[PDB]
Amino acid sequence: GLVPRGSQILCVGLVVLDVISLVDKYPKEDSEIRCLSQRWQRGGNASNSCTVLSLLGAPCAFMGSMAPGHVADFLVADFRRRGVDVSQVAWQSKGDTPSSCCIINNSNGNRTIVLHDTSLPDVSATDFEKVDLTQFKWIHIEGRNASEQVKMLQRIDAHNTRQPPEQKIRVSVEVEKPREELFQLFGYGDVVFVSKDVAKHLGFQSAEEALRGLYGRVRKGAVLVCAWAEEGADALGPDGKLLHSDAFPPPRVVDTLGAGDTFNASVIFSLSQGRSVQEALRFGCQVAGKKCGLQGFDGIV
Amino acid sequence: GSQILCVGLVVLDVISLVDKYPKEDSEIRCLSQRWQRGGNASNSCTVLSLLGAPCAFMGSMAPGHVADFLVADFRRRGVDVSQVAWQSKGDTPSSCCIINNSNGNRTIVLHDTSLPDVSATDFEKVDLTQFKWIHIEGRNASEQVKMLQRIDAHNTRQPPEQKIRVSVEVEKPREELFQLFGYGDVVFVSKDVAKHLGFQSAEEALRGLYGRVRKGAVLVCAWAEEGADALGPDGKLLHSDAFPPPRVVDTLGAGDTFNASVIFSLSQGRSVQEALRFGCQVAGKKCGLQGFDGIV
Ligand SMILES: CSc1ccc(C[C@H](C)C(=O)O)cc1Nc1nc(N2CC[C@H](N(C)C)C2)cc(C(F)F)c1C#N
Ligand SMILES: CSc1ccc(C[C@H](C)C(=O)O)cc1Nc1nc(N2CC[C@H](N(C)C)C2)cc(C(F)F)c1C#N
Repeated sequence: GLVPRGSQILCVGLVVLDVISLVDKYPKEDSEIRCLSQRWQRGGNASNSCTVLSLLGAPCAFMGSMAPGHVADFLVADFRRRGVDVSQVAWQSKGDTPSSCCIINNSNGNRTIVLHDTSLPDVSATDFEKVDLTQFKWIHIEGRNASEQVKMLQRIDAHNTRQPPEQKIRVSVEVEKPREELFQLFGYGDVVFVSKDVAKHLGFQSAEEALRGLYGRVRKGAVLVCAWAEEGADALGPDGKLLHSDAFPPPRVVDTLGAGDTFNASVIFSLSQGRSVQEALRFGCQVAGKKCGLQGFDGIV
Repeated sequence: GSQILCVGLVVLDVISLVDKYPKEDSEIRCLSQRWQRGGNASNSCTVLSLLGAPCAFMGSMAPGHVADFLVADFRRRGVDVSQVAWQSKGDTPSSCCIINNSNGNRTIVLHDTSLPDVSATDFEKVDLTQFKWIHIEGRNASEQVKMLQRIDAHNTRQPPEQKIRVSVEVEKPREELFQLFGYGDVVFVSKDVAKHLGFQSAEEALRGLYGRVRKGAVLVCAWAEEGADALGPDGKLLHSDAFPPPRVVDTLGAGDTFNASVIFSLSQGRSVQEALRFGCQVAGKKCGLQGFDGIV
């Protein structure tokens, strides 16, 4: 249907079906046990961020590879259940959409994951070149196939050079997995989200150390953001002033799966509304902190 | 009197085949993954249809994506689903099964969605004339005993040729299910129930539990690689060696393949010894294959 100009937030990245089962004790091999609870939860970083952007009230769209099948049918219906637009999905003619079986032991919180990843072709620069960029106000890219994603980012920059400052598309990039191929993406985007895992892999022990050590990698003008679980989150911009927000921990922590995605989506949402980087950091910690006290994304607003 | 009805459970099995069983708190990538229709009575319908027997499934299901996959899979195998007790609310049960490719072991994490089971009221609406054999998977014994009493009432006013043969499966070691031993012409008792009651072999289990079955009944007990045994009114213990595949890859549903194959062979007029051997033959072939494709 008709999407108004410069209204949607696009998240380019991964999607996975997690069939999560909570059990009294980890099952012994060749045995049948009944789980305490079970939920089929749609995952993936860009996918979870779309869920949160929709609940926060922002029109959003997901762009990622999916192959026709039972897993894709469940995931598409789950995207629609959360009000996410899926018209940009790169549908692959062969393969399986990723899915996993996660067993969580209630006795000690241990989590055993049996992942089924058929190495499905990622979204390419050719696929992204067919996307009409006018319907988007913000494009968030989850670091995955950096060499192709750099061409996607160069296409958005070309679009912005011939647009007034009001109609320019804001860009954010997430370097979450500690893969050396992804570190070229630091030099792209207006906002760069770096994970605690990437920071620790590169020898940084805190958000302050990570932002001071990695700011030289971002392009001129960019804001580098780093969330650090119970230690809150920090941001660093061109003025060189480190910004910080304390965490807003829930009374009881029940589920941190997707807390980083809730933080990213909430920082994007607040900045796309014209709020300052300090205000967006606080909002991101506030929404991600509330999410940690809830199972899934229901009730974050 | 042409169809074989299986009353029991249907679940969606999300099966992951792995090189070795994963250690707790680890992340492993499986060799392959598939959505397969499961449940004891449901798997028996799959095998009865592949063996060439008209069959029907009776079990609780709730509308949704899981039920749509399961109904399409039942129709794909030529299984009649007009007897399904459709519930207005809930989700059809589902499970995560990890199958070790090195030895065919299967670990099941079952999610029973507390969906209402098939009741004696639901079964009372079933026209029994179109069935020649009715197999009931032990689940809600108090209600299933009323279903079994209804079939007995039907048989009392039928000539011996038009009587419906009945089989019962006591698979889970639940004390409430042991009342079902005294019902049916064939009673299938699992190795788990036998070991729970202190029996160390199929011979011990059949001698120790035959007093629980009704007069005339045949008690059957499969014992994985040790074959299977049966005991009838004549008191003669019958045995069949297993037909193990050279490489065991998937034992999920081997017991269901055994039960369906023993029912199929007996419904064709074969002896209890012939049915025991056929059950071991088809279940043994299934252990060397992923799923039920290729068992015939
Ligand atoms: C600033 S919001 C944020 C942003 C990204 C992340 C995820 C990322 C992986 C990371 O930074 O670790 C997390 C959060 N936030 C929390 N994460 C938590 N954990 C994460 C795993 C830890 N284990 C299980 C010991 C616990 C606990 C809390 C707690 F205070 F309620 C909060 C909050 N509030
Ligand atoms: C007599 S046929 C039969 C009838 C009922 C069952 C019961 C079982 C619980 C099931 O339903 O899987 C199993 C079988 N048969 C086999 N089971 C095997 N298991 C290895 C360990 C597995 N554990 C207990 C789950 C089971 C291995 C083999 C091997 F020789 F190939 C065969 C055969 N033949």
